Amino acid sequence: MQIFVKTLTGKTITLEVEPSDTIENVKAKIQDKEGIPPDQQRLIFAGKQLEDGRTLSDYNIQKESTLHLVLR
Amino acid sequence: MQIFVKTLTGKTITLEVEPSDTIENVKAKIQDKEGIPPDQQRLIFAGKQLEDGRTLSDYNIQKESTLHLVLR
Amino acid sequence: LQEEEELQLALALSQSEA
Repeated sequence: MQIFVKTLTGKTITLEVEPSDTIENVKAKIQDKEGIPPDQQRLIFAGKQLEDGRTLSDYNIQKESTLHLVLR
Repeated sequence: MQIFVKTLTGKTITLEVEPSDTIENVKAKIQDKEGIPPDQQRLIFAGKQLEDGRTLSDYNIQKESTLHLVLR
Repeated sequence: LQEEEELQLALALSQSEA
């Protein structure tokens, strides 16, 4: 399924993911497109920072959900 | 019309605004009520940072809409 | 710091959406 990741610079990234993918899996997919290391990425959804070890499903992230990305 | 402006600290203030008010006008009303100068305010609605030069109606901000305020 | 401000901006954007 597709989700969106929006930056404060105005970019909208798309990722193909599964509900069981982990946050680090997501950050690696961002790295693959943007070159930003996962440890420089803060992902936000529903007013919460997303944590390593958890899945998208843990946060109720569903099809065409939008995450926000800020860089360290 | 009344709108609400909330911060991440949980405070919610009420403002009287018009559909044709510009974002900079709304920031001037926040300054009038809370004393926060406009260059310290970032206003957010429906996943966008509101841009000066546009009106509330341009963003489909309606009666009793809630905007988020982040202070810089 | 800019980082803290950006985190707050992202939290608010995210909240305002969903």
